[PDB]
Amino acid sequence: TPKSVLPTLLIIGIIFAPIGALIVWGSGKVTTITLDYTECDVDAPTDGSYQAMPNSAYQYDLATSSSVSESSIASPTWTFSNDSSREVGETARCEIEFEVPYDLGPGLFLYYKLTNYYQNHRRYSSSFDATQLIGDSRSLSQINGGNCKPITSRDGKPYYPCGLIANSLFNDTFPSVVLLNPTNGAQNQTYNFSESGIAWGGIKKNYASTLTYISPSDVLPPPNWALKYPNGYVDGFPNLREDEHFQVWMRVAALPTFRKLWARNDGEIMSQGRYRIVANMNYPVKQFSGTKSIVISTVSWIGGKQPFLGWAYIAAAILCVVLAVAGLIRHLVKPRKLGDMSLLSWNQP
Amino acid sequence: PVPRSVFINEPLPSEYYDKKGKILRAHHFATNQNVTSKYTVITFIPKNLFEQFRRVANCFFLAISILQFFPKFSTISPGLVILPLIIVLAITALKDGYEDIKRHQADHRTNHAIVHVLGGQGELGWHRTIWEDVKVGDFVKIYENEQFPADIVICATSEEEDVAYIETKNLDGETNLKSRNGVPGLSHLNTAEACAKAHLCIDLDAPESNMFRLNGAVINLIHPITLETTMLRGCVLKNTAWVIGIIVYTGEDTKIIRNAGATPSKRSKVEKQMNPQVIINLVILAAIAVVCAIVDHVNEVEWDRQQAYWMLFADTSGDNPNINGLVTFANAFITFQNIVPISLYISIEAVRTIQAAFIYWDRDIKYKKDGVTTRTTARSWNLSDDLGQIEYIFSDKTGTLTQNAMIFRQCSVGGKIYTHDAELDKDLEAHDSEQSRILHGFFAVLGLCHTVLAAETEPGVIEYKAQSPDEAALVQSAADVGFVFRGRDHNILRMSTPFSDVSDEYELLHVLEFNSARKRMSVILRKLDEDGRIFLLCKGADNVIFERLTKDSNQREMREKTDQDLQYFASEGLRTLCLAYRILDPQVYEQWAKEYHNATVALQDREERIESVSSSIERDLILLGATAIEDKLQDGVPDTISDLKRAGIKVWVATGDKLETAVAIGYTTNLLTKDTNLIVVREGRHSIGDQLREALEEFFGEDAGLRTTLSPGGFSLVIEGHALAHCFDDEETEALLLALSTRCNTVICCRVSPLQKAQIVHLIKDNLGVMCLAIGDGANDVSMIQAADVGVGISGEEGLQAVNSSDYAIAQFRYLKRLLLVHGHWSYFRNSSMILNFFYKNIIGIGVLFWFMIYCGWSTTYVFAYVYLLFWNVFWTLVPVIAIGLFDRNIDDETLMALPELYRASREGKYFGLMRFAYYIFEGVYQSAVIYFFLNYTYVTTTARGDGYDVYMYEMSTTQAIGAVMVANLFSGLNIDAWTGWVWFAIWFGPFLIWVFTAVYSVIPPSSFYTGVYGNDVFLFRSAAYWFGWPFVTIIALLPRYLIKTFRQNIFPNDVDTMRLVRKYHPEVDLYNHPMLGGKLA
Ligand SMILES: *[C@@H]1O[C@H](CO)[C@@H](O[C@@H]2O[C@H](CO)[C@@H](O[C@@H]3O[C@H](CO[C@H]4O[C@H](CO)[C@@H](O[C@H]5O[C@H](CO)[C@@H](O)[C@H](O)[C@@H]5O)[C@H](O)[C@@H]4O)[C@@H](O)[C@H](O[C@H]4O[C@H](CO)[C@@H](O)[C@H](O)[C@@H]4O)[C@@H]3O)[C@H](O)[C@H]2NC(C)=O)[C@H](O)[C@H]1NC(C)=O
Ligand SMILES: *[C@@H]1O[C@H](CO)[C@@H](O[C@@H]2O[C@H](CO)[C@@H](O)[C@H](O)[C@H]2NC(C)=O)[C@H](O)[C@H]1NC(C)=O
Ligand SMILES: *[C@@H]1O[C@H](CO)[C@@H](O[C@@H]2O[C@H](CO)[C@@H](O)[C@H](O)[C@H]2NC(C)=O)[C@H](O)[C@H]1NC(C)=O
Ligand SMILES: *[C@@H]1O[C@H](CO)[C@@H](O)[C@H](O)[C@H]1NC(C)=O
Ligand SMILES: [Mg+2]
Repeated sequence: TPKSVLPTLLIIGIIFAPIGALIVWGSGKVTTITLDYTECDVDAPTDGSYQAMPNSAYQYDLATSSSVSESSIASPTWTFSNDSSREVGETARCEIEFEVPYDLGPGLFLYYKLTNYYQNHRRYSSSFDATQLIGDSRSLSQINGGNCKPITSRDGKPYYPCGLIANSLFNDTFPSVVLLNPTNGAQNQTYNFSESGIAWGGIKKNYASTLTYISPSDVLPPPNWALKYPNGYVDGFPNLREDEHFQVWMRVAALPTFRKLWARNDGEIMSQGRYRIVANMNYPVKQFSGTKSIVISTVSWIGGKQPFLGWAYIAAAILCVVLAVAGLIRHLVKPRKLGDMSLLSWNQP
Repeated sequence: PVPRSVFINEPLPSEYYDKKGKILRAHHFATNQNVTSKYTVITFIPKNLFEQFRRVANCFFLAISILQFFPKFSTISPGLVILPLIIVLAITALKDGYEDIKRHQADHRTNHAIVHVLGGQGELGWHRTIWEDVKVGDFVKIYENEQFPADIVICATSEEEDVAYIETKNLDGETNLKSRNGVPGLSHLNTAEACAKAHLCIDLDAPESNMFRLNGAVINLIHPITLETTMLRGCVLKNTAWVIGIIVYTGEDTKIIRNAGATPSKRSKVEKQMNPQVIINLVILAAIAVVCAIVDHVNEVEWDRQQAYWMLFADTSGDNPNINGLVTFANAFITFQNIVPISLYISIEAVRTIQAAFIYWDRDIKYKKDGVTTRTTARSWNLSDDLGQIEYIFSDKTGTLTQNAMIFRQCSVGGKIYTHDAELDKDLEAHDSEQSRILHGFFAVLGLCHTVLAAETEPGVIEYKAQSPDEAALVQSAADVGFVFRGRDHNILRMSTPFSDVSDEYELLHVLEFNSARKRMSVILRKLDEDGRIFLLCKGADNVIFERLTKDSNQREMREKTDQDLQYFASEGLRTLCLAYRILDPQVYEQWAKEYHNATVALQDREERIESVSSSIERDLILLGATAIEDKLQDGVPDTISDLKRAGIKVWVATGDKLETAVAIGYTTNLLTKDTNLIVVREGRHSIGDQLREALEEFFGEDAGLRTTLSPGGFSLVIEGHALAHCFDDEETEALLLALSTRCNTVICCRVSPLQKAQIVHLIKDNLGVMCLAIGDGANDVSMIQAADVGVGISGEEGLQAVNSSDYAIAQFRYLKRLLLVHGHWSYFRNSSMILNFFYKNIIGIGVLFWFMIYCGWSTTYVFAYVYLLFWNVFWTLVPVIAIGLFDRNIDDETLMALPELYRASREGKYFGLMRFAYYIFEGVYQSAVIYFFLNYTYVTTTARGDGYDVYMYEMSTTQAIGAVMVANLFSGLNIDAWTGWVWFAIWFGPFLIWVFTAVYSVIPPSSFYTGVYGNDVFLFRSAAYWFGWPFVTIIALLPRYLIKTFRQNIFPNDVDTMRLVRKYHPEVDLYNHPMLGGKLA
C-alpha cells in the first residue's frame, strides 16, 4: 500500500540525513598525520643531513575547520643513522621531521600502521595458548598438544609466550616526539607520550606476570626474542601483564592493514610547528612487501577520521527521498484503488 | 523348504532327526509374533543411529565433529561442538521412538488373542496359551467365536462329524464350509486321545504361497490333506462348538502375512524438491572449500618462500604448505558448517507433526452422530503439505459419497409403479386376481429370500438386524407393506402375511450372497401347507435374474415390461434388484438334494462343483418384479463436489452401480451438471479403442495440437468396466484414454473392480506425474489408497480396513473439502516459507563468513567468535522459522471456504520451486554483503571510540553478527502476514537473546572461561559505530525486500493478495452473493 510505503521512506530519509550529517561533522573534526618510514633504510641520507620525503610517503588529513590547505604544508624530511655503539633495539634510528599546521586538540593518540600483515590468517589468529598466558599449571605434553602448534617447545623446554602471535611482537619503538620550535624558550620541547593506558584495563587480566610451576631456566624465549633475551630469561619470567605493547599486539586485527595504539596523550595540546620523531627501525617488513607507518590522530565522539558511515547514511537518505518522491508522483498520476476486483483471474476478460 | 516331518511321539517335538541349525524346527525361531514395529529394545540404538546417519547431513556433522576432535582442527572443548548434533540426534530418536511405540502398542493390542492349545506332559492342564502358538508340534480344540491363530489340519469336531465353518472375512467375503478330514476321523479323538495316541506324519507341499490351494499329505503307522481339510488363517464362523486339529506350517508369520500385508512408506513432494536444494548447498560448500584451498596454498607458498611471520616454521610433515592446503580444505568444511541444514529436518518434522495435530483438533471436520464422535485423524504424521497440491481425486461411490444406509423408494410389481413404502398396495390387495397373486409372491420372495436375523423381544415391533444394508431395507419395507418376516428361531421360519402367521420350511440356503461374479442369493423353501410344494425364491442383480428366466407364454411380455420398468427406475437414480420364482417337482428336488448333499463334502475342488450345482438347479425361474432402493447421499456432497470442481481438482468416481443409474446419480451429485457434454463408451458391437479414438476425434480432433499426440461449457467421460479393462490391456488405447481423461474434469466409471481402481490410480499417477488422492471404505479402497500419493479413509459401516490403511481418516466428504482446501493450502504455504527462510538465514551466516574470507588470504578463519557461529541454527534463529511453519496464514479460512478458486496457487505449486530458492539465496548473499562490507569500512579507522583503543577483529565481528541476527529475524517477520503475538515473541526473542548473550558473556572475567571477547560490552555498546551501523545495515538489507514486496502487492497483485486487501479494507462485502465474487459462482 502506498500509504505504508511512501511515509515510511520519507521518515527513514528524514531520520538518516541528520545522523549522516552528524557523523560526517564528527569525522571532520579530527586530524590525522601519516608518515611512512619503511623505506628509510635505503633512501634516507646516511650522513647527518636531511632530505625531503617522497610525496607518496606522508599523508595529511586535516580538520574541516582548519584554514590551512594540504598543499601549504612543508614536505617532511628524514635521516637515517646506523651506528653499532648503542643498546640492542636502538641501532637503526629513522628521524622524521614533520610540521603540524594547526594546534591539535587535547587527547592526541599515536599509532603504528602495518600493511600486508595478515594477523587474521588461520595459522596466526589461533596461534596462542590461553592457559599458558593466564599462568595456570599446564604440563609440557599439553603445551605440545595446545594451539601453539608451530612454536611449542624444543629440547624439552617449552616457550613461555608460544605460538606465532607472541613470536612476531612489534619491536619497533618511537621514544621521542620533540617540538623543534616552541614559544616559551626551551629550543626543543618534548611532547610527552605516555606508554601507559595503551590497552584497556581488561586485557592484562588474561596474561600472568610470573609463572610458578616452572623455574625461570627451563623455559626458552621464542625464536625471534633472541636479541632482547640473548642468554634466555636471566632476570625472571617476562612480565607480560605489566607491558601494554604485547597485550595490544596479541589482539588479532580484522584486516591486513591495521593500526595499533602506541603511546597516548590526554591532557596536553600539540602546538603548531615542526616536530621530529625518532623511529628505531628493528622490525623488517620489506620482505613480504609490507609498509610501516606512524599515525598521529585526534579523537572525536565517533572515533577516528573515517567518514564512511555518515556519507553512507546521506546516500541512503537521498535514495529514500528519491524513491518516496517517485512513489508520490505515481500516486498523484494514477491512484490505483485499494481492493480492486478487476485484476482477479476470474474477473479479467 | 518344501518338506517337514511332524508328530513322532507326544506333543513338544523334542526330537525328529539331526540336531539343529538346518531344518529350523522345534522352537528354532522359525516363527514369531508379527512384527509391525521397527526394532528391538536392545537393538534400538544401532538401527536408530543408522537411520539417522543415512541422511547425509548428519554424517557430515559427525565427520565435522570428529575432525574437531583431533588437535589439528580443534578450537574449543568437544562438548560445545558436539552439543547441537547430540540434541538433533536425541530429538529425532525420540520422535521415531514415539512412532514405533504407537505401532508396537497397536500390534500388542492386536496380538495376545487367547488360544486354547492343550496337552502337556502335570499330565493335563495349563492350556489356554497366548496367540503365539507353540511351533508346529501341537493341537488346539478352538472353541466357538474364536479367531484362528494359524493354519491347521483339524481332525475332529465337537458337532456331528468333522465339518466346520470359518467365514473367511479378512481374506474374502463369502461364507465358508469344510469337507471333513478323513482317515484320522474317529481314530483321531480329542481330549487327551491325541496325546495318548501317536501316529501320522504330516507332509507339506509349498509353505511359500498357499491361497485357495493348501494341499498336503500324512502317513500313520498316505492321506490326501486338502485345502477344504486345512483351515488357513484369521477366519471365525464356528457354526459348530469347537474343532480340534494339529498346528502346522505357519506359527504366526508364514501364511497370511505372506498372502498380504506389504505396507510401503510415503514422503511429501516438498521433501523430494528439498533434496536437490540440500545437494546444491553441499556443492556450494565444497566449491568454497576447494577455492579457499587453492588460494591459500598459493599464498602460503608465496609467504613461505619469503619468510613472513604467519608462515614461520612450516618445514615439517604436518605443516608444509601442501598439507596446509589439505588442512585448509578441511577447515573450510569445518568453518561454513551452517550451510548444510542441521536443524532443518527436525524442525520440519516437528512442524508437520503440529500441522497434523491441528488437522486433528479441528472442530469443523469432526462428526458427531449417535453418541460416537469421529475425528479427522492424521494417520501419517507427514504428507500434510501434499493435500494442498492435489490435482486428481479418485473416489468410490458407495460408502464415501453415500451413507451406506439405503431406504426403499419404489417397488414394481408386474406393470404399475409405486411412489415407509405404503402406496396403493394396500388399496390394490383385494384377492382373486393375478396381480394380487403376483404381489403376494413378490412380497414373499422379498421377505423370506435373505439371511436376515430378526429380534422378537418387542412384540409388534420385531426389529431386524441384517448384515448387508440392502437386505435390511428390503425386509423392513416388506414388513411395513404387509408380509412380516416372523423369524427363524428354529429350522422352521415363519411369515406374518396380514391373515395369519403361516410358516415355511428351510432346507437349503443357497447362501452364495454375491461376489465371484455370482450375485444371486436364492434359497429353497417349502410351505407347511397340506400340499407341501417345493418352490424356489431368488433375488440378485438384474443381469443374472434376467438371463435366468423362461421364454414361453406371456412371460415375454412380462420380461419386456419389467425391463422398461427397470430402465425407468434406473433413470431416477435408483439401485435395481430383481426377484424370481421357481417351482420344483418333488422327484427332481430330492435327486438334486442328494446330489448336493454328497457334493458338499468332496475333498476335491468343490468350488466349481457348488457353482455348477447352483447353475443346474436354476432352470425355470419366473420373474416377479424389480425393486429399486435409493442410496442416501451424505449431507453436503453436492456442494463439496462443486467447490472441488471450482479448484481445478479433477473428481473421478469409480462407482459400483450401473452406468445409467450412476450418471452422477441422475446429475444430482454436481459431477455432471448442465451445459457439459458427456462422452459415453459402452462397447456395443464396436472396438473400445476405436470408439474412444473416434469420440476424441469428434469432440477435440479439430485441434491441431492434439493431432501431434495422435501420431456445452465442460467435458466429462463415462467408461464402465470393459473399456477400462481393454485400455489397461493394450497400450495405444491406454494412451488415448489418458489423453481424453486429462482433457476433462469429471470421469465417472461404473461397475468397476478393485484391480481396475488400483490400475486407474497407477495410470494417472505414473503417466501424468501429478499428485493424486484416493478415498474409500472397502478393501478395493484399501488397495487404491495404498497405491496413491495421498490416501483418505472414511469410517463407514463396511469395515475399518480403509481407515487403518490410509494417511487420513475422515468421516464425511465435506470434511475432505475443508481439509483439502484450508489445511493443505496453509500447510503448503507454511512449509515453503519455512524452508526458504531457513536456507536464507544459513546463507546469511555463511555469506558474512565468506565476505570476510575475501580479506584473509582465503585461510578459512571465522571472523566471529566461535560461540556466535556455533549457535546460529539454534537459539538465535529457529523460533521465527517454527512460527512461520505453525501460525502463518495467507488469508482467513472463511475466504478459502467461500472462494475455492484461490486454490490455484497451492495446486499449481507456485509456493515452492527453484526460482524462489534462487531468489532467497541471492537475497541472503546481498544482505550479507551489505552487512559485512558496510561494517568493515566503518571499522577501517583508528579507534571507533572516544578512548582511542584499537579496533580489532572481534568488535567488528560481533557488530556484524548482531546485525545479521537482526536482519534475518526481521526478514522472517517481514515475510509473515499473520502477526498474532507468537510471531512477535519469536522475532523479538531471537535478537533479544543475542543481545543478552553479548551483554553477559563479555563480562565473564578471564579467571574462568577465557571467552576471547572480554571487553566487547565496553567496545561495542559505548561506540557510535556499532549503534549507528547495526540499524543502518538492517534498514539497507531489508529495504529491497520491502520495496519488492510492496510492488508485488500493488503493481502485480495475486488473487490471494487482492482478496486479502478486499477483506481488510472492505469488511462489509458478501462473498457468497457479490456480482464480482462468489455471487457469480466463479
Ligand atoms: C625484531 O623482531 C624481528 C622479527 O620479529 C627479529 O628478526 C628475527 O630475529 C631472529 C633472531 O635472531 C632471527 O632468527 C634467527 O635466524 C637465523 C638465521 O636466519 C635464517 O636461518 C636459517 C638459514 O640458515 C633458516 O632458519 C629457519 O627459518 C624458519 C624458522 O625460523 C624455518 O621455517 C626455515 O625453514 C629455516 O629452517 C632461515 O632461512 C632463516 O632466515 C637462525 O640461524 C637462528 O637460529 C638460531 O636460533 C634458533 C632459535 O630457536 C635455534 O633454534 C637455532 O638452532 C639457532 O641457534 C634464528 O632462527 C630471524 O631470522 C629474524 N627475522 C627477520 C625477518 O629478521 C629481530 O631480530 C628483532 N630485533 C630486535 C632488536 O628485537
Ligand atoms: C645496520 O648495520 C648492520 C651492520 O652493518 C646491519 O646488519 C647486517 O644487515 C645485513 C642486511 O643485508 C645482513 O645481511 C647482515 O647479516 C647483518 N649483520 C652484519 C654483521 O652484517 C643492519 O641490517 C643495518 N640496519 C638496517 C640496514 O636497517
Ligand atoms: C613534557 O614534559 C616536560 C617535563 O615534564 C615539560 O617541560 C617543562 O616545560 C615547562 C613549560 O615550558 C617548563 O617550565 C619546565 O621547566 C619544563 N621542564 C623540563 C624538565 O624541561 C614539557 O613542557 C612537556 N611537554 C608538553 C607538550 O607538555
Ligand atoms: C635538545 O636541546 C638540548 C640543549 O638545547 C640538547 O643538548 C639536546 O641534544 C637536544 N635534543 C635533541 C635535539 O633531540
Ligand atoms: Mg465403497
